[PDB]
Amino acid sequence: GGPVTLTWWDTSNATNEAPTYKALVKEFEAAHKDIKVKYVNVPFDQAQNKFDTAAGATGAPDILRSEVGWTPAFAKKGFFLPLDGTEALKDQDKFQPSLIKQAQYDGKTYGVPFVTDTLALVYNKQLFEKAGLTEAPRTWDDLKKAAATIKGKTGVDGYWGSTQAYYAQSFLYGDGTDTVDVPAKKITVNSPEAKKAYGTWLGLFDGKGLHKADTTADAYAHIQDAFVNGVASIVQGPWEITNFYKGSAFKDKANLGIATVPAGTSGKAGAPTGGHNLSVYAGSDKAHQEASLKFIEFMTSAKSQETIALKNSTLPTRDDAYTAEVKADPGIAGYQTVLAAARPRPELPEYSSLWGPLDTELLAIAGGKESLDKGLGNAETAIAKLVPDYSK
Ligand SMILES: OC[C@H]1O[C@H](O[C@H]2[C@H](O)[C@@H](O)[C@@H](O)O[C@@H]2CO)[C@H](O)[C@@H](O)[C@@H]1O
Repeated sequence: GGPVTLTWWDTSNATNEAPTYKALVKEFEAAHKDIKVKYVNVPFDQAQNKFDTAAGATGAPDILRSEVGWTPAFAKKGFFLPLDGTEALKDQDKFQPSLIKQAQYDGKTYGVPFVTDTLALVYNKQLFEKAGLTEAPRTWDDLKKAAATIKGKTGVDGYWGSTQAYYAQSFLYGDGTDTVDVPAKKITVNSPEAKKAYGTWLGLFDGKGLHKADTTADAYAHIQDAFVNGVASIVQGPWEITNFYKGSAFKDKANLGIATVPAGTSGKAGAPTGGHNLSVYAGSDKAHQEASLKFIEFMTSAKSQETIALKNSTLPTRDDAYTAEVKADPGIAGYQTVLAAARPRPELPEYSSLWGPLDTELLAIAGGKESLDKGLGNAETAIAKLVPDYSK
């Protein structure tokens, strides 16, 4: 009869975010001797499928850094334990209520808001200043023109957009639409507004200053390597702030300009809301569940979140965690303003599963393998399988 051996499957950045969390794991083990936590970093791309496999069978973890979109999905699948009336939610009033709504499923909370974020048009102030530009482009049409001016002046590419569906979601919000209509229940991916929205996204690869699409699976890493070293601007979240400062372009932290994503035909801009929630596995024995409820209370404390914000530059979920040290950081202050345009996700557990087919079909459209209506038509049929309550 020794201590309780827990296992936390972390999905954060292994270089920037993991060291900060590995330090908090030791702080909990130092204060609580009867509990031991086994740190395991699982790549984000594989974390959803790996947990879905393990949760039903054996080798499942006790705690999981679940994404805000996977929490209602795994809560629907019965893998997560409900945290209503537990020591993990002792400070339920301190968190943002909108983030507690994302963790909820069928009127019951299955996760504790750990971190939060949204995409934002990050840019290089030196290259924009050298190109005779003061402010960031307000619309997608201004971004196309701004890139050609930056290319003509400096000779560096003005913009390199991501081929992924999560990043392409900002265009649907820009043109006044979404992937699906939940109240009416209908697939709006092959609709008038989506065809135009994706048409604008597809148009941002071709042009002077605009970098062409990359069909590789690791395209994401090329977009960081380019922007960190010095491409003029990209659409990215706050989790790469620490990664940006490591590069040669952003030695000066003030050089990193953070503006809201440009708007479309709707007038106002829009970006997808994200983040992660800590959630306990229901199949674990009652001993490990009680020990895990204590870990989440500590990990989502005012002290821990305030520390995490200073190290990782990620936005805390608690309102009390925003001190002057946190507000003084350029990154956090810059992303708190763009958070105004972050569109919350609707009450649909399969909403995140809809990006799966889109990531495949959009990479075909961007790569020049299929036409625009070809891929969107296939995505509309592939989406209908995962959610047949629409129809098209
Ligand atoms: O790709 C969409 C995805 O982006 C963000 O996920 C990050 C996350 O901050 C960390 O786990 C990081 O280490 O890697 C992920 C890479 O995507 C958002 O946090 C997430 O909501 C969104 O689905």
